Amino acid sequence: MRSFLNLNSIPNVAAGNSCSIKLPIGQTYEVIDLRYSGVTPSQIKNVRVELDGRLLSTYKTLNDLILENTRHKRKIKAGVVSFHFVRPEMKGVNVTDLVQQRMFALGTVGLTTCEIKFDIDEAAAGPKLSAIAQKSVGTAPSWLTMRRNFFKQLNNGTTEIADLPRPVGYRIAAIHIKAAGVDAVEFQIDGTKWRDLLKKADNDYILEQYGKAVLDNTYTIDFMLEGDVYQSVLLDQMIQDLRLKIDSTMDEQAEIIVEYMGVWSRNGF
Amino acid sequence: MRSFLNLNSIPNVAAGNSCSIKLPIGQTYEVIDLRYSGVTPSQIKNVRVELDGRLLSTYKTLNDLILENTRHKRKIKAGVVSFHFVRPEMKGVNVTDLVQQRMFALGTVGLTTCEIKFDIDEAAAGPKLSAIAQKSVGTAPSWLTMRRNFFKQLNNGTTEIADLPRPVGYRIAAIHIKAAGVDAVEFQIDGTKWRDLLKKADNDYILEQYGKAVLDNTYTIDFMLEGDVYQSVLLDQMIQDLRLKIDSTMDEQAEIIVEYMGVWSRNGF
Amino acid sequence: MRSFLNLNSIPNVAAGNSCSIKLPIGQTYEVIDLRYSGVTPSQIKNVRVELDGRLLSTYKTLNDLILENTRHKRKIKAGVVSFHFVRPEMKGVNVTDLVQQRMFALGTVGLTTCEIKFDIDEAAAGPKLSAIAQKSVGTAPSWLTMRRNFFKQLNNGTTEIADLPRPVGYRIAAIHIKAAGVDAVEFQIDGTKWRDLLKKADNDYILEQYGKAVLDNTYTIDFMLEGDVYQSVLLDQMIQDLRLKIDSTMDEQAEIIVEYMGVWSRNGF
Amino acid sequence: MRSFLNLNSIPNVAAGNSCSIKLPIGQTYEVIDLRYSGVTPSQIKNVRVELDGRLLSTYKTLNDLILENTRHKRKIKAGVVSFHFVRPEMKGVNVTDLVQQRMFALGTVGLTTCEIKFDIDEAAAGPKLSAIAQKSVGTAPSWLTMRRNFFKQLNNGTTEIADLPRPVGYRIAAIHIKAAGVDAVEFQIDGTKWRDLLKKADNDYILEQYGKAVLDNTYTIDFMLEGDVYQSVLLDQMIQDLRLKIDSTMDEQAEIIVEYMGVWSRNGF
Amino acid sequence: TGLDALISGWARVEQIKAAKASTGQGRVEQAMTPELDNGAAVVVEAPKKAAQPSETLVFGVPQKTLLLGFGGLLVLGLVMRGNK
Ligand SMILES: [Ca+2]
Ligand SMILES: [Ca+2]
Ligand SMILES: [Ca+2]
Ligand SMILES: [Ca+2]
Repeated sequence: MRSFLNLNSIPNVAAGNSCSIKLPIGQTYEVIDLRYSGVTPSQIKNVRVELDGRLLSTYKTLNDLILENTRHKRKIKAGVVSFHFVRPEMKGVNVTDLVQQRMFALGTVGLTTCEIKFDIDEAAAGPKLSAIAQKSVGTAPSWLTMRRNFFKQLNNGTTEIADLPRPVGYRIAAIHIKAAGVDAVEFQIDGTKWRDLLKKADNDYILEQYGKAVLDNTYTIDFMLEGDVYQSVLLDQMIQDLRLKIDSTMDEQAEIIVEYMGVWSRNGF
Repeated sequence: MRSFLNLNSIPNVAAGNSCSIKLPIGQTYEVIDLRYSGVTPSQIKNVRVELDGRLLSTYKTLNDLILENTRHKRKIKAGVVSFHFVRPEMKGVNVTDLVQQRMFALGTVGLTTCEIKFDIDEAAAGPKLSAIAQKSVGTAPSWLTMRRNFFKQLNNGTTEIADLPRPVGYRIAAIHIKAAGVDAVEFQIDGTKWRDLLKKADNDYILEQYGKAVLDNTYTIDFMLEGDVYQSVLLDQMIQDLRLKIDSTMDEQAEIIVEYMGVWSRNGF
Repeated sequence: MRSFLNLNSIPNVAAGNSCSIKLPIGQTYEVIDLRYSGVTPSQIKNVRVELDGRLLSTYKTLNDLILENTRHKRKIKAGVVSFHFVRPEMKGVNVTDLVQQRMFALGTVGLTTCEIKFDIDEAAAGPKLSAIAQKSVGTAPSWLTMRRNFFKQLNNGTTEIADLPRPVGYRIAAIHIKAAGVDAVEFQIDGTKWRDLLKKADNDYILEQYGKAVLDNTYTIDFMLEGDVYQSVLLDQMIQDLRLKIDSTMDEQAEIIVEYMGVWSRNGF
Repeated sequence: MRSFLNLNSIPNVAAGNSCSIKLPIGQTYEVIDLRYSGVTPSQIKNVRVELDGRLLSTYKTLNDLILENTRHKRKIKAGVVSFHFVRPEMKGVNVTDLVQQRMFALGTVGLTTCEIKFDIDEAAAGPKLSAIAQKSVGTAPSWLTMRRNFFKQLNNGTTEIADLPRPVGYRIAAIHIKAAGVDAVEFQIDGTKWRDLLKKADNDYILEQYGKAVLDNTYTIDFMLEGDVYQSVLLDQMIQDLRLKIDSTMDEQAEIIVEYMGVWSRNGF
Repeated sequence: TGLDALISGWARVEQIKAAKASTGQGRVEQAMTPELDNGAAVVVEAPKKAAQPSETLVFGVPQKTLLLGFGGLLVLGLVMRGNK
């Protein structure tokens, strides 16, 4: 049996304020529903999920969490944005789908602090935020999704990005290139071309082919289209080159979103 | 291989008549498609599914079966209403999804009588009813869904309902509060608040979050949102209090729908 | 990890030409995305999937592949048509859904040639065709879907079709009767009526009930509505009669589509 | 002994058409003589040399190939333009001149496709194109010249270009800045000024000093003036900065031509 | 990998072509080469070398086999002492 709780009131919710959603340790957080009003998702900046003071996932703005959910075609409702720790799209290969999905839940056992920090923009009309938690029996943090942010310059022509962090033992579920002039992209590991120079229209067709929604000004490289976690990129301690070849038409700075995965460690990624 | 059969003609289908769909014993009924015309679903009153003369499920009107299917977002077609014994939304935890769904099928092995009784309203224009059966190999009644009806008065303020039947060994898949002025509800067992006083808007958001459709003038407490049967309420004998705290804005009589579950017994619930 | 490749250029793509998509042997083809322009799907005639020179699946026109995907409610996009070897609708009974779906993938190991032949109509404006392959680790052809074409005269009254090929050990996933005046159909094997004389409206209701889309001027007999492969017709060597009783209202020529299934053999069906 | 062959007829040569020169695999192509009439070199746009579908060299228009040959003072004839794969200006340091020149020949051994694609402008009077091949014994693609296109904006003052691709192990034979207002340029690698801020008149004098022809509105940085391949820029991995400092007098967009060199790879630049 | 060491290979590749060009038989060898769009490629990774596992096993079995030899030679040597 799960428990649906109305989280404690968020302290000091005001424009230009730096607030935090301190989660009580002991149980497992499958989903966290954040209700907002008097402020836009884009006005909720620097969203950071911290476990024991360390960064797990990061969102430039709350709007990126809305887009993250939209991509998987999850239920979107105005005035509310959810933190899906449990991945509903997961499919089991040697275990049940339920086990593969729940395996991403935010367990807090052994944790000292679990926080969701963020900054409220100064322009916020009259910010009002509350949270509800869908919890289950306590478990260690274990397998978690770690959304990381990276900024790189794209040229009009061909740009290559090979300096992406490769935490050993971790995996890569997907890579999202946020740019308005990306025509095609190619992904390779150690010379091996896992993703040919696929045109945007072709890449976007495959995405939609798997029930995903194409995000505006974004080139998504989904490594878990089938929902199989074993299809994701395994950051082998032996990989020599993890490269991305981007064919752009504009000269801009792209925001590269990398969805990492791995067993959370107090001294890990 | 499944068998699709055109059930025998329904005897004496006329306005103000009391008809019955007598099902032949021997096989398993996964789904029963009831075609209707010259009458409204609301004009088909007191629908009862009886096994060996004992009540299994009850519907005030056929419209409640339409709403039951609508809630799970099942295919709805005008002029037809199906009895989904097999639950398509079921997900397996230690077994396949298919096994978990088919486990709810209406097996008839060992049964003496299987009937679907109902009364045709007197105002019925020109009632016309036929049925089709989607069957499979015979099995005992076994695990079945037992829809029960309850009527309780609601105040304008807080109303508590703790006298709901607690058949030992059985489970509760969901509870539907049919009232027009319900603001928030709280569910607890032995003091433990499994469902905080959740506002309707918040409860309805979680429901939709799991692919469910919100029913008009209804507050649904789904204990199987994930499709996992083991998330449902286990009516354990040692349970001392099963309470419902309803915050209404109107003074009316609510129809409480309780979806029970358990292994069908000749001498059980 | 899967590999997305931009297949080699299709040789001699012109109106009235006979082209072929020669697939490199070694790996497994889960899906093949064919992009087209300057030509209609109906202008791409006689589509044949050949393994080692032998016919596997056949499509009168590329439009039949579009309808095949539409029926399962797969993502349809103008200018592109995919060859879904892996069946996304498959559900596992004693294995995971993923295993049951991937089991239909087009493995090429041990093959000498893998081709997708077709003829470009003479009326084609300015045909332009390219293909992308979603591949995975190599496997033998193994379990494959074998789409077969049959043409039979349908009378106004009752017609019976019992001369359908019954390759031993193979299965039948579905049968599609392409005619404009079919009222009802009945399916039986050895006298046993597995599908009663079901009216089109009733048959189409069951189809939609399982997330399928009803095709125009088509009577589909889906033997895998649940996604369970073991619900399909198993062509046992002992079967004496495999009959279809069609109740039509028109005198016309029907195109009977039969979706066979079985372990591919160089000297088999 | 070499073989001079009249290549097969070029398919569909017409205004606004997209044609291709498909080269038969097996031997080595030293030179390809393309005869044209009823169309201008500038009317033959987007010329691409592709090996196995991958881009090798690119020309905005056929006129750029004419200028490429003119620069080296190669025989230029109206109505014909040659593709010099073998570099006649090469001089051997530890091998004969002949070996150093022939080393650039287009070997096709191991290749699946060798193509020279291009688009015929719509304004083309009455395009007529044919090709002749000067071939020799087959060899792998091996060492090839890879002409790449880049577009960068220039200011009136100083413009710095440090984002030029630096494929590891590859070399740079020359860099051509196509702009009308370039006064002087400076080239440096890791702070080291290999080419001082040389005035156009001074740079052009050195070029002519080595038998080269100065191209209009172009600032050429020839790294192989002596014909010695080892004088070219070696794109060593440890290189941290490859910069170009352009002193312009106009605010325009320049077309930067970079002549790369390296052993052709299925998965390389 | 060494760029200059590769370039030498490409320079030395031209020398062996020149060896064929000098003789009439080199020209007749190239006569059978045609031009078509039909190729049979096979591009794949290949493993190299193996040390330790075969050794450890092929050191265990002969050492025991030798030890049995010494035991046989010892008993033959010891029996000759008994015959003194
Ligand atoms: Ca976890
Ligand atoms: Ca049952
Ligand atoms: Ca297969
Ligand atoms: Ca070469």
